[PDB]
Amino acid sequence: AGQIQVLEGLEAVRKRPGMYIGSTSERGLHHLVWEIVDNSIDEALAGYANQIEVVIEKDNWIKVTDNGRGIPVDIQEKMGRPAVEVILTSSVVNALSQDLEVYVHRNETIYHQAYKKGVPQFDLKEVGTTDKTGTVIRFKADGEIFTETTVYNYETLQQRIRELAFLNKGIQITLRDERDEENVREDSYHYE
Ligand SMILES: CCCC(=O)Nc1sccc1C(N)=O
Ligand SMILES: [Cl-]
Ligand SMILES: [Mg+2]
Repeated sequence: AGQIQVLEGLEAVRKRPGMYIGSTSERGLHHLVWEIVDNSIDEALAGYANQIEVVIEKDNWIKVTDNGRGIPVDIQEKMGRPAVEVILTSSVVNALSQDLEVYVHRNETIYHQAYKKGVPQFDLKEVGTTDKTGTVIRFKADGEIFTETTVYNYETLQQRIRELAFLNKGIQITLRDERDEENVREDSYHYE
């Protein structure tokens, strides 16, 4: 029933990414991180998260982790599908990613799903157990969309992360660049 409105949202985002993110250039690539990080910052504003970690991984995957509630997994009556899957299939970031993965820690369970260009590659599954709550999102910007550059710039991430931790007092926000195994760089911000 409601599966059809989700697929027009993806085509739209992907024909006119600019309308959603400003550009398909370097600046838009970095907007993808800001979208995901803002969700984690809302977990902390809600009172649940206090730590957010942003990692630039090998082959320019971005990994964002928070220790908030974990995205819900309960079945939605209208879609018939887990809440996380609904949430992530209307995500601009996901649409503009050749690959995206989620891990949710919730209900003493670790759940996993992956997507390409916004489309679920398999059903939500329980892959492990946990005594923490939170959410991990890893995504790789789509080279068929980001046809100029899919390489992140550390100082641009660093700059904004620091401003965000300064604005949002009490949240520990860490940035790490792991792309060169031989020289890993980390900056961790925590105000008050
Ligand atoms: C109780 C609702 C929690 C939720 O939707 N959280 C979301 S939606 C997308 C990201 C995240 C996150 N990082 O917690
Ligand atoms: Cl749940
Ligand atoms: Mg948003």
